[PDB]
Amino acid sequence: SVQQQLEALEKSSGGRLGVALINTADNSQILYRADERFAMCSTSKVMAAAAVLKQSESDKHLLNQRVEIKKSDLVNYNPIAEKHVNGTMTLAELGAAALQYSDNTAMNKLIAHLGGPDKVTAFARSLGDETFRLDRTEPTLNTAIPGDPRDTTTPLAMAQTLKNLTLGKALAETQRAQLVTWLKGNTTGSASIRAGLPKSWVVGDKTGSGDYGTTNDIAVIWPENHAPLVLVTYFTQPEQKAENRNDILAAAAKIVTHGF
Repeated sequence: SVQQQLEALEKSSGGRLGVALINTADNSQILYRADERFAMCSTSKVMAAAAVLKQSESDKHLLNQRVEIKKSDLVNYNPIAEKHVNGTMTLAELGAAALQYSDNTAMNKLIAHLGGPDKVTAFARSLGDETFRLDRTEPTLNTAIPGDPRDTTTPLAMAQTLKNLTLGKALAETQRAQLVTWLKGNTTGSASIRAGLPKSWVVGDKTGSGDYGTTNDIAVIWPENHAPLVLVTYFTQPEQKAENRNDILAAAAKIVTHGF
C-alpha cells in the first residue's frame, strides 16, 4: 500500500521519485526506485566531509589546519566562505559550512585538499559503496542531466552508506559523532524531510537540489522511543528549468514513516 502512495505522488509531480528507508530496529527496508541513479547534487557534500574525518583518525592535527580563502576561489554559492575572504578557515570549519549551509567554496576546498573528485569516490569504495561516483566539483556537479551517470548514486547505496557513516563502522566514534553533530545542525532541511515528520523527532540531514528540478534530502532520524531510521529521498524532473520540489520530499517522508 505504501507502494501505491509513492507511485501516486510521483505521477502527479510529473517527475521520477526515489526513496530508500532503512529501519535499523530490524534492518527492514522500504524501497522505491532505490536501484536507479539520481544526481546527488549537494548531498554529495556528506562524502567529502567524512573523507576528511576518516583522515583525522590518523592525523589528529588535520582538522585544525587552516585554509586560505580567496576571491578567485569563490564559486556561485558561498554563504560562509565569502565572509572569510582574505582570512582562513580550518578544515573542520569547511566541513561544517558545506553541510549545514551548503557552501560550495567549502565543498571545493575539501575536494582539492583530497586530490580531486576521484579520491572521494575511492573513499566511498573503501566503505563498501560501489555505486557512488563524484566526477566534478562545484557548481557543475549539479547539472543533473537525465541519463548522465556523473556525480550520481542510488537511493539505497546512499541509505546504506549514510547509515554506516552515522550509525555504523565507517568512522571511528569521535569522527562519527562529529559527522552527526554537523548533520543535525543543518540549516537547509526545514521544508524537506523534516516537514513530513513529527516536530519532536530529531534529525540531522543534508539537502541537494540542482537543475532539472532535482530535489534531494538524506537524513538520519531519531524517533523518541524507537531505533533510528535512515531515509533517502531523491527526486528529479524532465524539464531543465523545473522548479525544485521540497514539498514532495516532505510528502514522501510522511508517507513512508507513517507507521512509527
